[PDB]
Amino acid sequence: DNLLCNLREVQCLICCLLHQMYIADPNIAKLVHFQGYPCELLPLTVAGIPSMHICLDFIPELIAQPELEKQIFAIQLLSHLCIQYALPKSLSVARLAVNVMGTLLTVLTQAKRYAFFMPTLPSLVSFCRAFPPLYEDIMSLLIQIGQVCASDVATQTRDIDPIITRLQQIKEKGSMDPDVQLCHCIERTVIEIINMSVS
Amino acid sequence: SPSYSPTSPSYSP
Amino acid sequence: QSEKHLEKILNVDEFVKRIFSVIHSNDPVARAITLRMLGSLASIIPERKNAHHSIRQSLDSHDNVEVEAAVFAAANFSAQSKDFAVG
Amino acid sequence: HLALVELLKNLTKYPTDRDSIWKCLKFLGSRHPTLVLPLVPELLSTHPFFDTAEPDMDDPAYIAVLVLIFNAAKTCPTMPALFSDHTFRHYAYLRDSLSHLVPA
Amino acid sequence: SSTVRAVIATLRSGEQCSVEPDLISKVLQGLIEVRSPHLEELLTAFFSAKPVVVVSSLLLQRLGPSSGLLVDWLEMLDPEVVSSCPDLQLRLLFSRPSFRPYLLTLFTHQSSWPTLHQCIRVLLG
Repeated sequence: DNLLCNLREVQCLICCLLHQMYIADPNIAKLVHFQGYPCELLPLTVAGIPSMHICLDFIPELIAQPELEKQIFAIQLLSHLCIQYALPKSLSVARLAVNVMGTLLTVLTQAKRYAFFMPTLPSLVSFCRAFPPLYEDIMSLLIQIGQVCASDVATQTRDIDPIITRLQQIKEKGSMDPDVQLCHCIERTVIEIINMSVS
Repeated sequence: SPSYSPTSPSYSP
Repeated sequence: QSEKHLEKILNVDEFVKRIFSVIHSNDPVARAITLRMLGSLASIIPERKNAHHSIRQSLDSHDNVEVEAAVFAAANFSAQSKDFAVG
Repeated sequence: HLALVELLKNLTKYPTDRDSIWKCLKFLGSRHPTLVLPLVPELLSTHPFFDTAEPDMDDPAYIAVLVLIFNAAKTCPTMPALFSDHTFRHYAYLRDSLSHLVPA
Repeated sequence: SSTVRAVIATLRSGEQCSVEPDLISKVLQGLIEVRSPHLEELLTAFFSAKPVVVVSSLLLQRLGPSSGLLVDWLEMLDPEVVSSCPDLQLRLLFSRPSFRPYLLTLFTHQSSWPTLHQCIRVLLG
């Protein structure tokens, strides 16, 4: 049941070993996070390994990597690190990541925009949760991404046409178009941001 | 340092 | 191995402070080793309240080596201090 | 707040009087509880969102602040949730060490 | 004393026989009530060659000073805490005993996760 299972104890033992190994060599932690691991492990690694706060040192270096997967993983890792550690330098790296996403909005093509912004959009909810000063930057970025992604929805004919559904209520929490999926992801992320900030 | 939390008390020599 | 010679150092405060600084380490092994240091030094720092608080806090930790070291430190400090023993 | 600032700079200028100054702050917190309550985020350096560094224990200015705060929190249970985690740990430490000053 | 010495010799030499667990429970209860010094030997010889039911029924029933030996056996002959005849073990653990917190401390840390989950399901629902 994700808490009273053998998998939880195995995860704790592995997290303890990784904590010891990262203390013994932080360069191993830097190399592993440059290689990357599945993002399902990210909350487990951030919560269970206390020496994960040193990842904020090379997240500015990791987010500058040419490969898109490295930048996606850097943003997703900083997402959990800002929740775990709300540092002033964590805020600086969060501002850097917001600027990187704003720049990659205007650098990447439409397929690359989908493949980059679908995983990294839930990171903005955690960025807003850790740093309430980031509300203006996150909301301006979300307006920009949504207005960019509505335009190529209008470019091609669509099977569901989300422009008409601009007046929709709060919905409950497969072969759809990538642009419409990205529009729904933007709407979902602003829904979670507003729900988090209201609570 | 990886061995200390960022919120841990600092050591002043 | 040098328990009889550590009663003649007389710069107790800064020595114990620079050992005690790595009770705040996130490593449970380092915390356990420091608890064993405090229990080893309990002859020359009785009624040292931050050591008592560290033993009390580490007795409730989730790491087995840290709890065992806290038990060892509590056994040493209870022998050398009655104010530690009563709580 | 002015009384606390003057007591703290007296503590800096004369560290021998720390027990008397702690008694002063115990009596000030215990008898002026509602007035200390809005002052708490100004005394404990509690950022609204940043995770604050744990203050150095056994630093006589910081115990003096905590003795004032905890004695104010004894008679007013309205806002004891303004404490952070390390302030609760320090509350346990002062209850173990300075139990004649800090109350339950 | 003579009969328990004879039974100890018989179990040491010979193999098992018609057990009749009610008779074994009655004999162990009688030896507990008379406080025989050969009780540990008799339990060792009986359980060397369903003992879970016997020990659980003995503990569920005064035991006095002999309860610790039965608790040690229940810990040792039953490999888990609630694995065989679970109704008696739930009656031992949760019911309306002085040795109960020790059995709870065992069951929290000795039993497996499916057993703990089944226990909380039957305890709540």
